[PDB]
Amino acid sequence: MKKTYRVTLTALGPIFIGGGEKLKKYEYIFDKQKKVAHMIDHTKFTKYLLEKNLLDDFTSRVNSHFDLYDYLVNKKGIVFMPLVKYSVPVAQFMNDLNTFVKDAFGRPYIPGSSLKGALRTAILNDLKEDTKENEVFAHLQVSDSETIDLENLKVYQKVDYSKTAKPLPLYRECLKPNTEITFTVSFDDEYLTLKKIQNALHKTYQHYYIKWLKGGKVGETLIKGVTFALDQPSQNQGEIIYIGGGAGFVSKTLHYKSKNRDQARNDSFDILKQLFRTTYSKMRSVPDNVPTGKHYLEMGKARIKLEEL
Amino acid sequence: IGNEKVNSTNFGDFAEKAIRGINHKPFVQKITTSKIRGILELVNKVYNRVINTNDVELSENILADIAYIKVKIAYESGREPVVKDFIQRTAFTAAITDVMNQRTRESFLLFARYVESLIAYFKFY
Amino acid sequence: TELKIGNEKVNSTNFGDFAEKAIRGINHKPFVNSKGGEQKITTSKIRGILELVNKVYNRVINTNDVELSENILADIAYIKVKIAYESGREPVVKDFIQRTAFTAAITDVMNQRTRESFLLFARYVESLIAYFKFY
Amino acid sequence: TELKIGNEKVNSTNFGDFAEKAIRGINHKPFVNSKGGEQKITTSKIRGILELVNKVYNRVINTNDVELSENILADIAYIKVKIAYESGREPVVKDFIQRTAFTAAITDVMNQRTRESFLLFARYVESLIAYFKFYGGKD
Amino acid sequence: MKLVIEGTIVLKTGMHIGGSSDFSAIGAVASPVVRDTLTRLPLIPGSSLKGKMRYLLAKELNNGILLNEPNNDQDEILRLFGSSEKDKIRRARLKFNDIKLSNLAELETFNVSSTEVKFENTINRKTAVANPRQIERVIAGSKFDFEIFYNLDDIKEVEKDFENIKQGFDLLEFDYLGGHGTRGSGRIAFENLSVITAVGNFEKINTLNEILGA
Amino acid sequence: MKLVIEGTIVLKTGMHIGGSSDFSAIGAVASPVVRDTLTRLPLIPGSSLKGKMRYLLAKELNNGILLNEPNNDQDEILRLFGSSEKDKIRRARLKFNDIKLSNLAELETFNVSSTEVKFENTINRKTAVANPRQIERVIAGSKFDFEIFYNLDDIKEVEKDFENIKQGFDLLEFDYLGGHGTRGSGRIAFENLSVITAVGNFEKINTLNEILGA
Repeated sequence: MKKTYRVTLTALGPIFIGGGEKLKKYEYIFDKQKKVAHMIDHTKFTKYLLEKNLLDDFTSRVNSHFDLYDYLVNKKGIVFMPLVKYSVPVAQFMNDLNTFVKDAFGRPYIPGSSLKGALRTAILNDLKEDTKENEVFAHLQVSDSETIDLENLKVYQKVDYSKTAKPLPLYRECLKPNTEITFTVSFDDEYLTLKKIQNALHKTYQHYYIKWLKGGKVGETLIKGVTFALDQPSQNQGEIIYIGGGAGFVSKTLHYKSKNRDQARNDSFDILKQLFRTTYSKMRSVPDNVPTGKHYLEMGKARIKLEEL
Repeated sequence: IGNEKVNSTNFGDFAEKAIRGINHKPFVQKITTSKIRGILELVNKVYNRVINTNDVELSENILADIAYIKVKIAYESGREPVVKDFIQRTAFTAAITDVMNQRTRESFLLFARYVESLIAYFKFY
Repeated sequence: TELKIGNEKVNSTNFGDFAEKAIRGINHKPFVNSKGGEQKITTSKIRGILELVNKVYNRVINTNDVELSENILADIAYIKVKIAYESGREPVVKDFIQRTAFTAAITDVMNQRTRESFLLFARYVESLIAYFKFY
Repeated sequence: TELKIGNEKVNSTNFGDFAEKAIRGINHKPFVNSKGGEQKITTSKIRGILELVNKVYNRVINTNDVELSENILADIAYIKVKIAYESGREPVVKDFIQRTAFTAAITDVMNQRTRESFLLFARYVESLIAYFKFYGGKD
Repeated sequence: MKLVIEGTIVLKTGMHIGGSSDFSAIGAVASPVVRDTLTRLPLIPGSSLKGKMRYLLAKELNNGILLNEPNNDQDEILRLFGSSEKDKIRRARLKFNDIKLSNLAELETFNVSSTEVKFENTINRKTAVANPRQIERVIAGSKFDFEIFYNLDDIKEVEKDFENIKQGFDLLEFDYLGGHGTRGSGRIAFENLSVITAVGNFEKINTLNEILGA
Repeated sequence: MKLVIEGTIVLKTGMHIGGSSDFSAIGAVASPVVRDTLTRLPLIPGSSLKGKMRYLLAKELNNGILLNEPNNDQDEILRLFGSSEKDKIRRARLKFNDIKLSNLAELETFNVSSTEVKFENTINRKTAVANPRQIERVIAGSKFDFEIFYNLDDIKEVEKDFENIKQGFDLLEFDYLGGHGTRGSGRIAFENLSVITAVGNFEKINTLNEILGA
């Protein structure tokens, strides 16, 4: 009855969440060999382009393509940069950057609904047909995170891997690894306990690793294949939830028991036949890239601590 | 309540006739429902800013955001030809210049309802 | 007070029977999704249609004058375009509006911009709700 | 001046008898609700039906015209669609509107658009509330 | 005599609340916050805080199980929040008011507006199809000054009634106020709880502040 | 001699009041506010204000304990608000009037209509199912110019009468005027309170206009 906790999220891999913003190739982004990406605040830039060469700077900003990330703040006279919001480190190996969820004060935070949906996917490993009218999650109350600092962010570039680590032109400002994120979570003990959470989380992670991830890891292990080695059997303590920073289809879907290869072939047919080109099982996973050398960490995997009150 | 001949009580009819003039006489692959949706997701943030705003005369920051909407729609117009086809065929940038030429609240609300009606009749067809 | 829909001038009195037979038309001859399946319109979307309509009704009942102001006409055409969007989303809602001719009624009320026509049209939509919930 | 209820017409001499007979049709065999138990309609819903017809009754009695106005008939058909709405909400109301044939009487006054028909229907409904409170009530 | 409970409600999360008669747009926020029409200030209804406080107290004063009508509660709730049983109608000692925003000057001193929009969806577990939504919450850090009136009608139960009022406040510190509160919004905290009298001098008025200011 | 008590009732909260006498649509506002039938702009009935002010003075002047009938109040309450006792009856000195919404120009200057719709609901405790209602409140800040005639029968009693009237207005400033008051509606505030003579000149109009304009 009303067991309040303190869920502490420690990001092992990169954590990215939501945002509703798609920052373009030229829109407020500058990266060079000093490896920072300043984001310029929104309306101050155009109200400062009000007071100097208005139509000229509008024409320059539309017709300086295919180059505006550094080109028009270096050969025009916009070399001064006081219009930043914050700096963030980057990761190569080109544009359309996505954005971490912020409040109106601009501090990043994790909404409690994302963690609740992640825990819902963790609990629904058993009873996959847990219906529209569920009664467990009217009592499982999750709350908002602490507004974490602006130095736990670093811009990553995602990579997908079947036979070579193919670069993709998607940039997302994720969280740094080993970032401590403080929540609070409450529920009634008639329907769920913390031990139920722990065995459900462990069941979800072991069913994700076995029979789709490790069975596709024993295949296609090459000189770019092998921090990131196993991370399951060392300590099962400090369990893992995935927060949806592009984790993939397998993390979101959950019809596991007892489908071992039926799951793989149905997933392949469902994803491939309706969207894009058709290949063999398995399709791919999604690590990240950060140089010098790319480290290949999996997105969303984190650590979980529960302490009472 | 001008908004480039678009009266307050006929914005839907203007958008409906404009998009019947879109899907008849098309260009060669068609227009995707994603780029018009990006136009809507650019206009709706300053729609959210203006919809709760008290005073009649708009602020500098609102028109500055509207200007960078012009810069952005010019960016996808210069990048893709079907986009500039949409901006000249459905009188969008004329409406935006009309918004920054009136700078009244109901002008931007009428303009937001017009681009809203554009995407509504794009879903209808 | 008159409201011509498709061929039928509905006046201030026969809205209930016409909404009743319009709902009874969709029953015993329901929509097919083209997939083969078993479909009909939900109650949440039809009551979303009503609470689109009723956002103007409870402001019209402030007004005594039988001439509707142009912002109310803007809101009524805005109801029409949102109904156009929601009919564009799913073919079930589109087939509902095509069968129970909401589009014709909303064109008639935008044609004759008077208080009585909108009150009759709101009564028609409300009776459509009532006979959908009754049947 | 008649009002076809099912097929048994009520005039101004034998409507309260059939209202009491309909109350004893609803009482002594009440509505089983598919949960297992038997329920009867609450007093607030039935007085809502009474004030629903009285919003027209307040505007009918103060007119001498034996032909009903177009605004009055509009509200009578609106009463019909509203009663059809409440009958679709809970079936305990539906069994009441079925056994005390409210929709058939309200169609009959909707057809023969005369003031005496609505006055007879209003006295029928008022007598029906009366026998609801008298016979088998909590008071 | 009549007592006024004046305090401040600081928000620690969003607290989307209420529904409006205003239209939405197609790609925009649906279900905006309930606001005052004149000032265009975001608002906490007196009904919302009263209902949530009554649910939190009635569940707590009945030890956790609360599966009854609000006229089946204990009498030390029913003399606070009223009752409408057929025979023993108890007039409520508490009179809640609509709680408007109070620190818009502070938020425009910190150069932000009074509210945000929050992007959300649900995911299906068959086809991984999404269904986006937007919800308009008030930002965290916005205060809400209120003035709850208390009918001082009996002097023998005012101390334990204000103990009950403080317990209802502190149970509301542990639980959301309204809207999508089970998904991480609506966490509220109370600041500067105090009691003053309407007209006159209540003799036992310092120890009521000792109950609230605790 | 006849005096006219006049002032203004501004609303700090919603103040839903009264009932119609009007049909309601299905998903729409149940229980609309009473409006003056010709203009159909919202109204404060004089009966509701008389009933609440009489309740407050007869409760307060007793000691704070009121369980009697309206004809068993104090001699002061029966002097002002009238009585119908069978033998020694009293004429009501105060004649209340129906009170119309006055500052519609100031509410249309803000481009908002005079009545809003407050979306409320109840939650079942047993089955966790909801039940929404929509009620029509007036908007806050919407003034209500009023005037009340005072039948001046004896000079040696008018000052205590006006002190008690001001006490009733100050009591009414700390409660609601009608409708769902404990849930955050109905809170009023009296300002611009003044007293003028209907015809002729009262000997002491300065000490009476001092009391209400304190």
